[PDB]
Amino acid sequence: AYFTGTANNPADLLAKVRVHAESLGWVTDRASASEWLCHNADGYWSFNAGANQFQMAGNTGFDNSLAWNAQPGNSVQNNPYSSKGPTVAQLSGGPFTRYHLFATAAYLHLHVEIAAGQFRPVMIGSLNKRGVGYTGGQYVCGSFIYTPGQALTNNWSSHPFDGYHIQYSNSSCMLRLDGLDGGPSPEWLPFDYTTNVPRRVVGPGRGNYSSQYHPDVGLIDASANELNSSTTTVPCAIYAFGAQQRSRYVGEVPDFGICNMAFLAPGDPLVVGSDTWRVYPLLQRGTATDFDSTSAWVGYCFRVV
Amino acid sequence: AYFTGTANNPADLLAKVRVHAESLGWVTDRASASEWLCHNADGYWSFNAGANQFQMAGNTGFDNSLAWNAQPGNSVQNNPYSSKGPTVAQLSGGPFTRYHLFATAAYLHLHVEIAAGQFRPVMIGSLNKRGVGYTGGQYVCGSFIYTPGQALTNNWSSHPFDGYHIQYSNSSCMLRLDGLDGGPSPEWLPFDYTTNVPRRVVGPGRGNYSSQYHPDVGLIDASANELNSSTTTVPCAIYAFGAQQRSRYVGEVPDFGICNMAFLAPGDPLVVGSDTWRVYPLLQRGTATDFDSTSAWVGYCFRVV
Amino acid sequence: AYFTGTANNPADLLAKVRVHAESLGWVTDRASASEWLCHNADGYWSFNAGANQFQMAGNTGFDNSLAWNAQPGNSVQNNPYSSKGPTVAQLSGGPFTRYHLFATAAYLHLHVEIAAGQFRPVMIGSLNKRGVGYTGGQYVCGSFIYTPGQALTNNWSSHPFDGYHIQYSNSSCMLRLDGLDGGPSPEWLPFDYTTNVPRRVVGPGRGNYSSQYHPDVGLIDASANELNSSTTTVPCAIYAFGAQQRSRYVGEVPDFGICNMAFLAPGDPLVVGSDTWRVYPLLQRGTATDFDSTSAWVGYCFRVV
Amino acid sequence: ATEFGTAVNHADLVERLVQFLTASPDLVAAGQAYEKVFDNTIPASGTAIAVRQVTLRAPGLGGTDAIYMGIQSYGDTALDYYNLRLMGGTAFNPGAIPPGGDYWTAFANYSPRVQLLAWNQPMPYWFFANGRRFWIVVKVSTIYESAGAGFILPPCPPSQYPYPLAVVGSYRGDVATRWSDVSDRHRGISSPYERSCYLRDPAGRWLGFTVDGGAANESDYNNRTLLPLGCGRYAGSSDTVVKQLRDSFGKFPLKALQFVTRETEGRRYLGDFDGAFYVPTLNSGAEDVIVEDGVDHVVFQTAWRSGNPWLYAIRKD
Amino acid sequence: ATEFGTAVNHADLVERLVQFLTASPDLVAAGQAYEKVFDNTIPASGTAIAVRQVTLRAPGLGGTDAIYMGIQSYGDTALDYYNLRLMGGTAFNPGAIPPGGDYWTAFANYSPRVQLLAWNQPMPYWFFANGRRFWIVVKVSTIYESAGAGFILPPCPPSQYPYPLAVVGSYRGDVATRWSDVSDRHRGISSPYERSCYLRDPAGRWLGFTVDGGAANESDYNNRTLLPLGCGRYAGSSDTVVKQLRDSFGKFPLKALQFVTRETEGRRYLGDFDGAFYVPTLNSGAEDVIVEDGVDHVVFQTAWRSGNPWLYAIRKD
Amino acid sequence: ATEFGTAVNHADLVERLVQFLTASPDLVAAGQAYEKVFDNTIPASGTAIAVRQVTLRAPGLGGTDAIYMGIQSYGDTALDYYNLRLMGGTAFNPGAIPPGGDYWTAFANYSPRVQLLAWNQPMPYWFFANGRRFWIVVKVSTIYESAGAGFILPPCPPSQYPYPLAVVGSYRGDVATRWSDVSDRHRGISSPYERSCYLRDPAGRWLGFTVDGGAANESDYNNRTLLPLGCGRYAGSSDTVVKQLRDSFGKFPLKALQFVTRETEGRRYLGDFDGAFYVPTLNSGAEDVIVEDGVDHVVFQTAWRSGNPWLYAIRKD
Repeated sequence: AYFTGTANNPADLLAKVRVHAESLGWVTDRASASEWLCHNADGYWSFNAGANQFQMAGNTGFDNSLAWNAQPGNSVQNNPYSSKGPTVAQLSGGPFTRYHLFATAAYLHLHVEIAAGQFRPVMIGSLNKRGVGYTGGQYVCGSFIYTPGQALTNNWSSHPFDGYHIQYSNSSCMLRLDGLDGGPSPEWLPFDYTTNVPRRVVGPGRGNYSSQYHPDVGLIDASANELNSSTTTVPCAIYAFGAQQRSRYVGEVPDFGICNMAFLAPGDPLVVGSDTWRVYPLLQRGTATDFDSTSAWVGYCFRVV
Repeated sequence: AYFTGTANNPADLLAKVRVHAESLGWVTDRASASEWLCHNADGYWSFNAGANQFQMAGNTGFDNSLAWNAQPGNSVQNNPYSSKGPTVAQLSGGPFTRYHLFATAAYLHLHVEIAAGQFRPVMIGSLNKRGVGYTGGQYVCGSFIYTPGQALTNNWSSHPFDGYHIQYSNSSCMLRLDGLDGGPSPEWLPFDYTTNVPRRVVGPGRGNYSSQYHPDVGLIDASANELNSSTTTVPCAIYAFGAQQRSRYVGEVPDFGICNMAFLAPGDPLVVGSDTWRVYPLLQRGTATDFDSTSAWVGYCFRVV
Repeated sequence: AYFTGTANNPADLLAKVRVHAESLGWVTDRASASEWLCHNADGYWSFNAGANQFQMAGNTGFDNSLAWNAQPGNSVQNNPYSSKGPTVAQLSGGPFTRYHLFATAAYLHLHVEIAAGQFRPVMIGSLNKRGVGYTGGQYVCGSFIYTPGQALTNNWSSHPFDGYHIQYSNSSCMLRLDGLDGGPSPEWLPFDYTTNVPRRVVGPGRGNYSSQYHPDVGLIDASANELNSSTTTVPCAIYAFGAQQRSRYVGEVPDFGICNMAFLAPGDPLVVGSDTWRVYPLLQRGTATDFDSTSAWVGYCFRVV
Repeated sequence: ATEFGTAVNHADLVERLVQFLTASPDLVAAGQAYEKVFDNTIPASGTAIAVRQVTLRAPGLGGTDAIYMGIQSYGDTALDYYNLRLMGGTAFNPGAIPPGGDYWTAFANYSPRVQLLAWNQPMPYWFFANGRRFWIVVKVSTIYESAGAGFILPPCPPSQYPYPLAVVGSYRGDVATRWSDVSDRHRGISSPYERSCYLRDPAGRWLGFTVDGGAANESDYNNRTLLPLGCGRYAGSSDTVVKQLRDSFGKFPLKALQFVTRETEGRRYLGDFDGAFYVPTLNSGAEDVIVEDGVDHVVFQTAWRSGNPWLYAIRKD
Repeated sequence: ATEFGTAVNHADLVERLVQFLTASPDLVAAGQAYEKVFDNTIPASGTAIAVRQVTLRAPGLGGTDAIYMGIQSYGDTALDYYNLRLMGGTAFNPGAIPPGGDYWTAFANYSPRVQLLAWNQPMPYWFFANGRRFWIVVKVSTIYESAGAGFILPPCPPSQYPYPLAVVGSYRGDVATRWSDVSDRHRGISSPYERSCYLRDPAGRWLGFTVDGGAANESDYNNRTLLPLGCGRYAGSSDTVVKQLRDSFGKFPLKALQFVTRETEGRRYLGDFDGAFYVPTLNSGAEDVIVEDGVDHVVFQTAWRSGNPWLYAIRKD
Repeated sequence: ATEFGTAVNHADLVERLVQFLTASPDLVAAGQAYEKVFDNTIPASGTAIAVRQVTLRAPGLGGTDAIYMGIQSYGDTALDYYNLRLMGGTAFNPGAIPPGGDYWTAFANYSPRVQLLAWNQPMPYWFFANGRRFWIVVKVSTIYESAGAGFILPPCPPSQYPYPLAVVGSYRGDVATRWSDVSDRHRGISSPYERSCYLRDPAGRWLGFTVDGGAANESDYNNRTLLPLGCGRYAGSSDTVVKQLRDSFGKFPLKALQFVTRETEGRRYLGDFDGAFYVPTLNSGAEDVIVEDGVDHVVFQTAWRSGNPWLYAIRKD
C-alpha cells in the first residue's frame, strides 16, 4: 500500500517498483533490467529507464518483436502532435534521497525525493469512471524541468495534468479517450492548450499558476482555512475539448488531491474523517509568489491505506 | 353641413352659428345676444362673447340663476389647476374676412379667417367612443395667441389639443373624463404636460413642433408623399395620464385629421375615396421651419358632407 | 448564322468550322487537316491546331512556300514586343462538352464549353468602321489561362480585348491599325498597357476587374437594373495610344456586348427590341468578388440572327 | 390560414409549414396556394445537419401578382443551432447560379437574408398565412422567436407600385447565432434593429428600417424608421406615453405599425403591417387572445425583454 | 418536502407555501415543521395591494438549532408588481420595533432583504424545503424567478460555527422593481450580482458574494465570490471551459456551487450549496428532470439569459 | 428649336427665352409650346434689381406628359450680379404658398435650385429647346455658362417610370455667387460638382450626381455619378484615356453622357443626356461646329478650365 525506500540510481527504483508490483499481482508481459512492458485489467503501459530520466508510453496491444516505443496503438504515432514524442519524466543522476510509492491493483503513484528539497512525481493509472460510459481513461504522467539555475517552473515547462505549457517536442502527461468525435478507437490525447488542435484535454496540474486554465483553481488557493487552520481535498477534475469546441467533463483522479501548503510542513498529515492523508510538495518548498524558481506552495495529497 | 359667411364682429358670428344650430335641432337651454347655455344628447356647453374673444366652458347641469361660469359641475372649479380658469379663444376686433362652419348633431367646428392669412379654430363636440366604455368624452377647444409682433407660436402659447405649453392661468382646450382614479364623476381634464398633476390629458394639437409629445407626430410630418404627391388622413388620438403614471388611449377626434401643407394651397381639396376633404391652415401660411412667427405648414382636414 | 455541335478533339472543331465557312462562301487560300490560311474581302488570317491549343495570326499577303507563322506582314515580326509571339488560345485535351458558332461574311465568333462550367472564346473579324477612315481594323482574339488549380484570372493572365495583363511572351488578342504615326503600313498592335511602348491598343476585355483600364467599365457593372431587372447592351469601344500619348477612339466590336450576369443563368435570353440576344459566361460561373478562381459574373452577349 | 401545433424538430416544422401552405383548406378552396419552384440540398453535411433549400411562388389574392420567396435550413451540431433563413425576390433562374457558391445570388434584385432561431426538439409553433404575407412564431421555453414576410398596404393605387415586398426576422441572417443569445440585437418584428427588417422601395432599391440607431449600421437607415415605437425622435425625454401605454377598462387598444422614411431628398409614407399591432404588457402577456369586433388577436413578446415597448399582437383571423 | 403546482395569485401562493411548510407529510411526520412566531399587516394600503408580513422559526434537522426567517408581500397596482421580499435573522422581539417604521429592524444582526418578482395571476410554482433550507422557483411565462435561504455545509464541525446562514434572491430588495425588468442585474442563485446573495460570517458580519464585479457595489465584496462561475479571475480569456461545458454521452454532470473568500487578511473556504448545481444548456433546458443514483434533479435558468453559464439544477429529493 | 443671338441684358435675355419657347415656328407648328402657369414679381427691390418669377408647363412630344419648370431672376447691384435661378417640379398651387416666404416651396416634391450667372450688359447667347428638355448657354467674354433641364432617356418603357426629370446648372442655387468666381466648383453640365446636377428617382426622391467626391457634400451621392468623366473610380492612375482623348483623322468622336448609381442596396442604369456629349480640346475649342450624319453639334467649355475633361458638345439639330 505505502512503501518507502532509497535508490542511488533510477535502475534501483525501477527494480524495486517492479518487485512491489509483482508481489501485488501486477502482470508484466515482458521485463528486463531497464525496459518494461506491463498491463492490468485496465490498460497496457511501457517504461524505459535512461541514464537520468524515464520514458513512458501507453499501449493497446503487445508484440515482443517491437521496440519499447513501437507497440500496437502506441501514443507516439497516434497523437495530434507533429513531433510524435512519448511521455518523459526528467530525473537526476542521483543518489536519490528517498522514494515513496503508493501501489494498488488499478494505479501506481511514485514521489521521489532526488535531493534535499527536490521532488519528482510519476503517476500511472485509470481515472475513476464514476459511472460514466467511456472507453479508455488510462493516464500516464511524468515530470519535466525546463532548465536548472533559471526559472524552474518557467512557462515552457510541463507538469502532470498541466493546463498550460509551451513545447513542441515532448509532453509531461497524457490521457486515453477512445472514439472521440468518430475517430479510430486508439487516441492518446495530450494535456495541451495552445496548439488549437480540434481534440485535446486539460487538467489542474500546475495548481494555482497565473495562467492555469481550470475552474477549480480557486479551490486550491482556498484549500486552507485561516479561521480553524483546516484543509480539505479538492477532486482533480479533468476536461476534454472536442471538434466543435464543446467540452465534456471526463472524471477525477483516484485517491488524489491538490492543496495549499502555506501552513503545513512536508509530510505533515491531517486526518479528515476515517481516511488519512499524506501531503508532499510537488517540486520544492518556496514562498507564495515564487512561480519561477520553485513550485510555490502546491501540495499533492494521497489517501494512505 | 358646410356653411360659409362673413362677420364684422364676434357677435355676428355668434348669432349666425346659433341660428344654424337651432335650424338643425340643437337645444339651447338659454340664449341671449352674447351668452349661451346649450346642450345636446351628449353634453352641456356654455359660451360668452367678449369684446375681442370667446369664453367657453363645459357643464353637467343647468341653473338659470347662476352666472355663465357658475353652472353645476363647471370646469372652472373642478379642474386640477390652482388658477381655476375657463377655456379661452382669443380673437381680434374684426372685421373678420370669413368664417367656415361644420355643423352636426354631435359636434360643431368653426374656422374663422379674421384677416388675410389669420385663422382661428373653435372646436366643440364629443370624441368617438369606438366602443370604449367611458363616461364623458366632451371636448371644447379654443385658440390662444401669446403676443402679436413677436414669436406667435412661442413656447408659452397653447393650441387646441396641444401637448406642450407653459401657462398658469388659462387653457386652450379641455376634455371630460368621468370617475378617473376613483374621483368624483365631474372631472374636466385639461391638456397640460408640465404641471406634473396626477391626472391629465395630451393630444397632437401643436402638430409637429420640436417638443410636441405624441407618438403619431411623425405621421403628420410624413402625411405627404413625394413620389405620388398623395396625402392621407391621420387619426387624432388623445392620451390620458392617471395617478400611477399609467396611460390609457381614450379615442380619436371625429371627422378630423392633421396633415402637412407643404405642397397644398389653402382650401385645396384632395378626394381620398368616396369622402371629400377640406384642408385649411391652422394660423397662417409660412415656411417649414417657422415655428416662431407662424404655424409652419400644419393643416387641419375636415370631412365635408 | 447560329450553329451548335460537339467535338472530342480540337481537330473536330476545326473541321466543322471550316465546313461552315466554306458553305458560307468564305475563301480558304490553303487548307489542311490542322493548318489554315484563309481570307475574305477584309483581311487574311492563319490558324494552326496544336494538341491542346490554337495558334492564330493575322496576315497581309499569301505565300504557299512559307510556314504558318511566316506569311508576308505576319504579326510575329511586325509587333512592338521583343518576344515576337503570335496569338494563342489555350484549350484542353477534351472531350469538349459543346461549341456554339456565329458565322457571317465579315467575322467568325466561337464559344466552346470544353467541360462543365469551362468555356473558351475565340473571336475573329473586323471592327465596324462606323464611317471612320482607317486601314486595317482586323482583330483576332484568343483565350489564355495562367495555371489550373490556382487563381485562374490572376494578374498575369490575358483575355480577349484585355486592358491589363502581365506577360512578356504571348498575347491573347491583337488588332490591325495601319500607318500609325507614319510607320510602315503593316502594324499589328497588341492589347498591352504596362510595356510603355509608344503605340498600343486597349479594350474592355477583362470586364470589371479592379485594375481594368476603360471608361465604360462602370456600364458593365451597371448593365443590370434592379428596379425592373432589365439588361442593356454596352458597345465594346476600343482605344489606341500613339507616340505622343494622345489617344484615338477607333471603333466598336460588331454584334458584341458585355453585361453583368448576376440575375441571369447561362444561355438565358432577353430580347431587347426586334433583335435577340444570347448571353454566355466568359470562363465559368462564380460569385461577384471571385476574380481569382473564376471570371466573376461577366457575360458576353451576341446578337442572334 | 392559421395553425397551432408542436413540431417534433426543425425539419418536421418546415415540412408542416409547407404542408400548411399547400393543403390548408382555406388556401386550396380559394385557390391561394403557393408554388414550389425549387427544392434542393446542395451541400455535403459534415459536422452539421442536412441543409434544405426551398423557393416558392405566391400569386396573391387577385391571382395577378408575382411573389417569390426562399427558405433555408442551416444547422451546426458542435455549436448546436438549427437556424432557419429567409429571403425574398422577384425572379429566379437556376441557370444563373455560378459554379459552387449558392443559389440565393440568382435572385434578381436579391435581398439579404433574415432568420429565426430553433433547434432539434419538440417546439410549439404558430403559423399564420395569407396569399400576400406569411408569419411564423415559435415558443422556445419562455422566449418567442418570430419572423415573416409579404406585402404591406400602401395608401396609393397598386398600378404604379405593384411590388411592396417587406421581409422581417428576429436577427440578421449574415452571421450564425445561437438561440440562447441574450444580446439586445435579438428582438422581434415590431422593433427591428441591426438589419432585422427590409422593405423594397418603388425605385427597386431595398431599404432597411430600425427603431433605434446604431453605429455598426449604415448611416442611411438612421433617417427611416417605424414611428410608433420610434417616438424618441421628437420627444425630449426617455419616458413617453408609448412605454406607459396600458389597457382601458379591460379593452386592449391595438395600434397599427407604420413604415416611414424622412430623407433629405423628400418624405414618403409607405404603409402599415397587415395583421401586426403594438400592445401593452401589464396584467397581460404572450399566449393571450383578445377579441375585437369578432376578430381574434394573439399576443407575443421579443426574446431580449418582455417590457411594454417590446410586445406585439398578431391577427389570427 | 417538494410541491409542484399553480397558485391563483401571489397571496394564494404564499398561503400554499406556509401550508406546505406546516403540513407537508414529511415535515410533520419527522417533526421538522417551522413555527410562525409573527404574522401581521401593519400598513394602510392605498393604491397598493395588502401587505403581509410573516416571521417563522425553523429548528433544523437535529432539533437543537435556532433559525429565524422573515417573508413579506409588497405590491403596487399602478406600477403593477406584487413582489415578495425575504430576509433572515437570529433573534426577534416585537417590542424592539420603534414607533412606525418597520419590524425588520427588530431582528438582531438584521440582514438586508432579497426578493422574488411575481404578480396577481395564475402562476406555476415549485417549492422545495428541508429543515435547514428552503428554495422557491416560479415560472413566469418563459422566465424563471428563483430564491431561497438556509444553512450551507461548511467542512468544519458545527460546534464553533453553528450559524452558517445564507440568503439568495434574484435581485436586491432595497428597491422596487417590475418583473418585466430585462437588465443584466435580474439573475439567479447560481450567479449573484449587485447584492443578490449574502452569507453570515462566523464573526457575525454579513458578507455579500458576486460572481462579477461592479462599480456601484462596495469594494469589499470584489474579493469574495462563487468560484465555479467566477473562473474569469484566473483565466486569461473570455471563453473558458465552463461556458463550453456540455453533457457527456447523455450523462449530465452536476457541479457543486462553492463559496470562497480571498481577502488580504487571509483565506477561508466556507462551503457548498445544498441541492444546487451548475448544468449546461445545449440539447436541454428548464423543466427537464435528470436522475443520478436514483435522485432526481430539476433544471432552471435565469431571467436575463438562458446561456450556458446561467443555468442551474436544483435537487428535488 | 435653336436660337443664336445677343441679349441687351438679363431681363431682355429672359424675355427672348420666353418668346422663343412660345413663338418658335417649329414649336407652334408642331404644337409643342410651353404654357406659362405663373408669372409674378413679389419682392420690393431695394439695392437690388427687379425679381421676375415664372412657372411654365411643358406637355412633351406626345402631348400626354406633364412637365413643370420654374425660372427666376435675382440680382444685386452692390455685389453686381444678375443671377438666373432654375428649378423643376410636378405640381403647382399658388394657394399653397405660406404668408411671405417664397413660392418655390409650393411645388410638390420640390427640388433645390440651380442657376446660371450673368449681368446687365449685351451678352451673346445660345438657346436650344425641345418639348422634353431645354438647354441654355451664354458666352461671357472667354467664359461659357451653361445650364438646362428636361427628361433623360431611360432604357425602360415609360409606362412605369413616366417622370425622369433632371436639372443641371453650373453651380448650386442655395448661395449667391458672382460670375467672376474662379473656384473649381463653378463648372458645367458634363461634370457636376457640389450639387450641380439632380435627377428624380422613380421612387420620387431626388438624387444628386457628382463626377468627383467632396467632404462638404453629403455621403450618399458619393456612390452615384456620371461614369464617362468618372473613370477614376476603377483606374489606378491619375492620367487615363479619357483626359488624353483626341480626334481621329479629323473626325471628332461624340461620347454619350451616362447617369449611373452604385448603391449598397442595388445597381441601376438610369439613362443618357439627350443632345450632350463629351469631346476633346486639342486643335479645337468652343464655338466650333461639327457635322455628323447631317446633324450639327456645337462645342462649349466650363468656366473653371477648358482642359480635355471639361469640354462638351451640344446637339443643335
